[PDB]
Amino acid sequence: GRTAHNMSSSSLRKKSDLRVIQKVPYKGLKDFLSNLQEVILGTKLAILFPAIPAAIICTYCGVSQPWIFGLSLLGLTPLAERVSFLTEQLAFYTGPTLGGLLNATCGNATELIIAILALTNNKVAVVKYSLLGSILSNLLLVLGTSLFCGGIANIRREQRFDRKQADVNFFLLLLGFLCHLLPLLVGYLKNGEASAAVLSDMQLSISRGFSIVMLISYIAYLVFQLWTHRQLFDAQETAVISFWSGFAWLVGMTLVIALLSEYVVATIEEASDKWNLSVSFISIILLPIVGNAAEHAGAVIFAFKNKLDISLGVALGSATQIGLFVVPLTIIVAWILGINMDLNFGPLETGCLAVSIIITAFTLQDGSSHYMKGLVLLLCYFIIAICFFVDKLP
Amino acid sequence: GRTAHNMSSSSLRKKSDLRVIQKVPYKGLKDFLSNLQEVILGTKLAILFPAIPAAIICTYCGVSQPWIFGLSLLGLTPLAERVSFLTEQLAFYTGPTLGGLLNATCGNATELIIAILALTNNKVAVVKYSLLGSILSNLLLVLGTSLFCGGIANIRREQRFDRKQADVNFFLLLLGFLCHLLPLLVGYLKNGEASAAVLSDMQLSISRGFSIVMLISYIAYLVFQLWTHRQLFDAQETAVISFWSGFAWLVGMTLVIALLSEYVVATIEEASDKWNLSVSFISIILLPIVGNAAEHAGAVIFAFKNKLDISLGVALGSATQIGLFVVPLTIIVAWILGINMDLNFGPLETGCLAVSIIITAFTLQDGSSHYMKGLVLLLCYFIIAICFFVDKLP
Amino acid sequence: GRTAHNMSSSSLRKKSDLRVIQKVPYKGLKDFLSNLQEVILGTKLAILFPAIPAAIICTYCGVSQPWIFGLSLLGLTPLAERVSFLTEQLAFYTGPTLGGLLNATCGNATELIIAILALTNNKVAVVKYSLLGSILSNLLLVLGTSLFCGGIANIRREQRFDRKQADVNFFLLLLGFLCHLLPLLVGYLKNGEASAAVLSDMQLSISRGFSIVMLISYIAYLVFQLWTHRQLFDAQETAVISFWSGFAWLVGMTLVIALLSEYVVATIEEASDKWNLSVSFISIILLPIVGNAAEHAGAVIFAFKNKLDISLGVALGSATQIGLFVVPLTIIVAWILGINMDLNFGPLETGCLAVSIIITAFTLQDGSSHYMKGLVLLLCYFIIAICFFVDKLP
Repeated sequence: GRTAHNMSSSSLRKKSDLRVIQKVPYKGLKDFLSNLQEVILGTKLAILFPAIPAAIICTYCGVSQPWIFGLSLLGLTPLAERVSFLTEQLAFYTGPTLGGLLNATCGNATELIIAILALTNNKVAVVKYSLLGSILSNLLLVLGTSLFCGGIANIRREQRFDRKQADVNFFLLLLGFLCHLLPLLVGYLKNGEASAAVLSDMQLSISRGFSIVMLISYIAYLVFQLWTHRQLFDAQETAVISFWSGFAWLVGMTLVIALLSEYVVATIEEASDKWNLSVSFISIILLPIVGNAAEHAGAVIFAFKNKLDISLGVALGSATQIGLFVVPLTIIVAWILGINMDLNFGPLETGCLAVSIIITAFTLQDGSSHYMKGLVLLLCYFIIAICFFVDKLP
Repeated sequence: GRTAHNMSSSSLRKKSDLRVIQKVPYKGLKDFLSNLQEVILGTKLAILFPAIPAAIICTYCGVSQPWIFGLSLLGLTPLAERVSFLTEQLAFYTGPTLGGLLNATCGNATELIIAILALTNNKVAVVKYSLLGSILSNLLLVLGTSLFCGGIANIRREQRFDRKQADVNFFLLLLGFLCHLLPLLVGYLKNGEASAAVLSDMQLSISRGFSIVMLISYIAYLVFQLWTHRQLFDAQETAVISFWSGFAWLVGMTLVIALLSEYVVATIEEASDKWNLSVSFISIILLPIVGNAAEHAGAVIFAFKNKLDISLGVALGSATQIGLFVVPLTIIVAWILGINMDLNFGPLETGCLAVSIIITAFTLQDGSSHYMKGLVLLLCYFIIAICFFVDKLP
Repeated sequence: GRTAHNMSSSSLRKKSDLRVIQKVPYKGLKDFLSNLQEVILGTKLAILFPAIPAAIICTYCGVSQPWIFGLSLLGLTPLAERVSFLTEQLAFYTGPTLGGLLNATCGNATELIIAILALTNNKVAVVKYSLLGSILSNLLLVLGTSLFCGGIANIRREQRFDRKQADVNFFLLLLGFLCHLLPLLVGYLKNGEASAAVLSDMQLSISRGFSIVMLISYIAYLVFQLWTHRQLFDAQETAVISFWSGFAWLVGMTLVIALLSEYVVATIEEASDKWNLSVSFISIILLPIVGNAAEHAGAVIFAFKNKLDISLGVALGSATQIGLFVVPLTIIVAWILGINMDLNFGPLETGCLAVSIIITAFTLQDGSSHYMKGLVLLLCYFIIAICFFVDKLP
């Protein structure tokens, strides 16, 4: 049996069989050209790989920073797909339990490296928008496109899913919303004869005590999902690359993601001036699209097959990891380094997170779906996108 | 098959058969006295028709403005019933699909003409209270009286409804609540070093971009309700007036509604002083009672018959039209004329709209009902009515 | 048939049969030593009864106030259990209907006497925290420990409850939340050119008009629960003490609770300084633990027996009585005496009450349970406890 993310990781794989240059005339370079054809050429997004050496040469030549920022997003779009592919090529050699533990802590690898490299460069605002923008993308854009495109193709058939597997995710997202609401309400307590230095050290001290509780709720979620109630999770039912070759490519792709994520962070303020876009719009709308490349194109294919237990397991499972594992890990790392970071996102950002959890919880509680459920979730994503397009706050 | 509003439009009809003055001694004036008896005398609210010529004569004689405002509400109470009756006397000559399109854009005719005539006379506050007061009336007063009066008469029987027909309405009302919450939160961003002229042009510019998205969500709702999923809407199953006579009375009643709606708008500030009532209380409590005259007395009769699919189709269907067709149409008309109008209702008004959608969504999600569900919705309407009675804000 | 609280009141009873000192050698003092062994020694919390005469002697000797406050909480912990035991020893002599009326108005006896004795001593803040802390304790701590400890012991069996008996409680808690939200939003209307004396008399005047509506919704709840829909409430199925002996002990225990509740109120400000704890933390966390002694240890035992209709009837039934009978009764008593008290708890307290009702309503709407539902409700209680531990607001 496979997990819900093993099924959806091989959705953009293209079978590449040259068998003319490599197979027949060669005798010695047979294994080296087989690993290279499988990993590099073996995808549907292989036209974006020349954007990786283009951004490195433009860095060491002196091209202006809006050109580097444009090419370093097209480079990370196939790299986030290969890392989310080579991990499931290790799950055949490790098993569905241990493979589900490497997938639960390294599923969102691009959203994790950006949120740390922007944290160490004192850009705490860019950390907060990109982590919020990855929760709203999975709840509204990835989930809305699945129920709308899979609801027009299957308009004459019957569409059902299991409620009990997806209700655990909305319980944890409401525990995470409480950890964002309460630092926001402390900052509106200025009537209590306390200065600005008193209210700011209270927001920082409760946000660091909340992050320990949020990590305990995610460790217990993994025991639920992998061992105690596995029976409703492996209801979905071979590796090509050898193990020690697949371990070497995974270290190689991670250093190139961590290299191109430095170009995104260092060239985001000047790319905002020359494009006349706010820094809040680029970080919350455009930048989470790079990470959700194979999850977004893997939950839609399993909606045309009317398997809506896989579309919900990818969309809701990746938003619980951002909200309760990647957000409270950033607070603990800032606790060690000594950087003032709390769970206060803002009044306009908390109100968008509140409605997005409530409208998703009412949509998915009868166990059936049609195309009108998936359109309301799309149009709520454009309302959020118009609001941060206009909000050019200097 | 009929719609849910065809069944509930003929609920206040009284059969008037004189057959002494008209039928026997006359020979020539037979058709003219038959249309006049059917339309004018053929209702249960025919004692309120002398209030229409009384308000016109008191206008041209010089009677003080609190007398004109009292009589111009009693005049519009049978006129809103005749327009909501003569349209369904055109649905027998047009069909259930085309007749459902004329009913979906002209169902709330009194709330539409008041909201435009008050807009062109620079009374933007009276527009915002009367459109909010028509959503809260349908969700709490019309829906609460149905489930309470139909839950005492049927206390020994079993009361059920179809959830899937009514869940589409609560998805759109949560999309509409997001378009009211976000202009409210921009006005609390005064910490971002922006003046009052900067925050006010941001509220106006996002409210005009939201209104295009709100109209697209209602056009797709009509395709859902009339053509794709008609099968759950015509589950409910002859015209008297000729077609070209019924078209002539519909133009005549609309001009008299548009005449008496001018008297309501022009005499609402002095009627507030002489009665010692706030302008917010008259517009949000008393004034939506005039429009919901046949919907309120048509959803209760079909609760004594234990047909709760018709009580929900009238109450929830008329609150989606106000919230997503009549509210965003007023923003587009003010965009053309050049009147500064946004979707900001206020902090006390948005908090009442938020709880009224949540408590109605939890009440109607098991598919059954009893009298205790309908009493909580009534007592939440009196809590809102006490709050705006005391709030006399100069 | 018994109620849901008759079953859970005798959960801490210990059978005490000496039969050596009393029974054999004595002939005259047989009935007096039988009532004394049944009431005093007949419990599992009988080691805390020496804390009652210790707090009285330390009062009349001159011991410092942090010592009296510590002993007067250990005294009230078995006294709240005996009063919640001797009332059900009167229900066998009165019946399940009249006995359910004495239990519905005297179930929370310790939270009622503290909220009045602190009201008459001008400590209105201590009244508002202890009444909020008894709603949050029953929804999160009592209900979360039941579903977690009864979900590990019954992990191989099937856990179900009846939704329709518990959905009435969440309808009334949302009617009560609206009565707390609207006085909070009037205090943020400072832009309307009104002074501080105008906004404060508007909060007081609507809070006294809301309390009449909240009491009418609870009287109708008792008619629902006891007479009209009793059939779903007595689905659960002998007294030892004579009636006129049990009436005499009930008057005696009430005067000692009302005596030790004076020591808690008079020694709470100096016990806050010498312990370096805020007055908000003691009143909202530590002090409601004293009242929920037999309800908390009576809903867990019936979760090991897989009878989750009794665990929900005790937890949710005691939070509706606090929120809609004990909170609006305190406003009416302050209306008579002339003490300025409204339903404004505060911005940080209203946001905790809002999320606690929503996360409890989504958890209990499929009719089944497991251990992961009960852990999220526990960890939401610690997030609230960390927030008021740090909030030391002078």
